[PDB]
Amino acid sequence: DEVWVVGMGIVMSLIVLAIVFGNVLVITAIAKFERLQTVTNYFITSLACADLVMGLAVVPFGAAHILMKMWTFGNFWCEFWTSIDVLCVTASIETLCVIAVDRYFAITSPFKYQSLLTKNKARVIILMVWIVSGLTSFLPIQMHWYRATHQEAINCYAEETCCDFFTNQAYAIASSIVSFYVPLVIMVFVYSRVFQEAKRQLNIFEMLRIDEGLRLKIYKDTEGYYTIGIGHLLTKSPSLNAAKSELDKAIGRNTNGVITKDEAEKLFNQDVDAAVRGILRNAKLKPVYDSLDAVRRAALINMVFQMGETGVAGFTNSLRMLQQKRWDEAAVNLAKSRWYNQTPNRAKRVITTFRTGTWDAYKFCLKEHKALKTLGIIMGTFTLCWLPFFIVNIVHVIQDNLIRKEVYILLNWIGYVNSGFNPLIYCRSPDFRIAFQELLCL
Ligand SMILES: CC(C)CCC[C@@H](C)[C@H]1CC[C@H]2[C@@H]3CC=C4C[C@@H](O)CC[C@]4(C)[C@H]3CC[C@]12C
Ligand SMILES: CC(C)CCC[C@@H](C)[C@H]1CC[C@H]2[C@@H]3CC=C4C[C@@H](O)CC[C@]4(C)[C@H]3CC[C@]12C
Ligand SMILES: CC(C)CCC[C@@H](C)[C@H]1CC[C@H]2[C@@H]3CC=C4C[C@@H](O)CC[C@]4(C)[C@H]3CC[C@]12C
Ligand SMILES: OC[C@H]1O[C@H](O[C@H]2[C@H](O)[C@@H](O)[C@H](O)O[C@@H]2CO)[C@H](O)[C@@H](O)[C@@H]1O
Ligand SMILES: CC(C)NC[C@H](O)COc1cccc2[nH]c3ccccc3c12
Ligand SMILES: *C(=O)CCCCCCCCCCCCCCC
Repeated sequence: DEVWVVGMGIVMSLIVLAIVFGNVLVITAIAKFERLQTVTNYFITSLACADLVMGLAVVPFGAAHILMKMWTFGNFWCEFWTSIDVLCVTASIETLCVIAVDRYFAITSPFKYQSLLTKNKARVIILMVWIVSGLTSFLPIQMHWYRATHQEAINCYAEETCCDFFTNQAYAIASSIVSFYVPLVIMVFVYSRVFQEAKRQLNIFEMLRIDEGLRLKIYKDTEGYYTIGIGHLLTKSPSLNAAKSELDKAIGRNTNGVITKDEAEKLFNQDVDAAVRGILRNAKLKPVYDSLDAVRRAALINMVFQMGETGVAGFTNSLRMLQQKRWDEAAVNLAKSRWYNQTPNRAKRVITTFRTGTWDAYKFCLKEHKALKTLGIIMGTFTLCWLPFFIVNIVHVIQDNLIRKEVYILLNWIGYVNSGFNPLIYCRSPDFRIAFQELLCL
């Protein structure tokens, strides 16, 4: 009973520690490593700063309030502490909203995956975000627009040991809509179209990129022959210069064995043309290919890339079942191949593609798409932590006191605790994980 408040104190103290530690680690990693200095990571800094202020200025005094069962920091700090609280929550959802919009234009840009913003313009945005949040949060609280007019609230306002957030319904509705719901709805809508667009960008180039790997330097394939890009054979000759000679010939310049990713895509597309042509000539492969849809045509091409035409024509039973759109039966047979035994992961995705006729097997495989997922998790996690609390806001406007006071406080703390989640989610990123490892004397 009094023992538990020490124990509750310990837990809340660990929460405060976790928020401050992780977010300082995030802020440090971005500031210290030049690799992590992207426009996206500038917003992550704004997001991490808001969470940090929560862990320092907001959460500790909220904890003391609950443990001590009263406000011991006076009326001025109460209004100020309340203003900071609201600001940080407003700033976070606005920043998240900016990231989603930024990511949208980056992915729909001809110059792909980089922002339409210079590093300075991005900073201006961040500053503007904090200012708008400040205007939205600090102004109404210090102007006393939020206050309710009934007596009980007036007692609490006047009382120096009472810090309760009593509000008039006009504020409760308008504030929670402008601060939270509006940037929420935008963020959810916009980023959902970010996902669609990323899913759109999956094609045979990405498929072979994932299944085979893209090499910018001249390398030797398993057979010892010189190759480059996505399994593009340059020459069977043992001389390197000839492979370079062949490469320069195909590319159209002096490469010295190194090409760009886009040049590799030219070569790959160049190869695909030959791969399709050979398939249409092959008597055993043409009927299957004619019958197949575009997606499954890519899966077959993927196999011809790996095995050659002769190898693929070996699956006589699987080919006939594919031709008859008996996908599952074709999958059972393809699983029993030498091909599945040697490279099971690649075979699994190709076979799965044959089953569904979709790209749902080459999904969040690209490093860039995994990054989009991490940002998705950040947004989702925030939504789920704060939405219940913010629903109750509106619920009590309709009909007040519908929900117990301890429940409302608890939901707020689920919202508070969110500030500690983001640094942990960033460990999904390989770059952040490596940045963290260096920073922790590991
Ligand atoms: C309102 C009081 C209590 C807290 C002040 C809010 C602070 C944390 C806000 C105010 C202006 C913000 C910044 C505005 C400009 C940028 C530049 C960018 O490269 C990193 C983030 C950064 C630096 C912002 C995050 C942190 C920031 C400094
Ligand atoms: C206002 C009280 C309650 C909290 C203290 C605010 C501190 C933690 C905030 C306010 C201004 C912030 C900074 C503003 C400028 C940037 C530059 C950026 O490249 C790294 C983070 C950094 C250095 C911020 C980190 C922390 C920071 C110093
Ligand atoms: C009031 C309470 C929350 C203050 C607690 C401050 C703690 C969280 C601060 C104070 C000193 C900080 C550390 C100082 C030493 C380093 C090494 C650096 O390369 C990365 C950050 C790191 C690991 C800091 C992490 C957190 C840290 C331990
Ligand atoms: O057989 C047609 C394609 O073969 C090469 O690419 C293969 C390579 O032979 C093989 O060692 C490896 O396992 O797979 C790659 C592709 O996944 C050619 O040089 C391509 O241009 C041909 O289309
Ligand atoms: C202990 C209390 C003070 N903490 C409130 C939440 O942490 C933050 O709640 C909000 C954040 C941003 C805008 C907001 N408008 C509101 C209207 C009513 C209640 C909370 C909020 C609110
Ligand atoms: C490598 O980066 C890991 C070793 C870093 C050790 C730094 C020691 C920090 C001591 C923290 C004590 C501060 C407590 C502050 C409480 C208010």
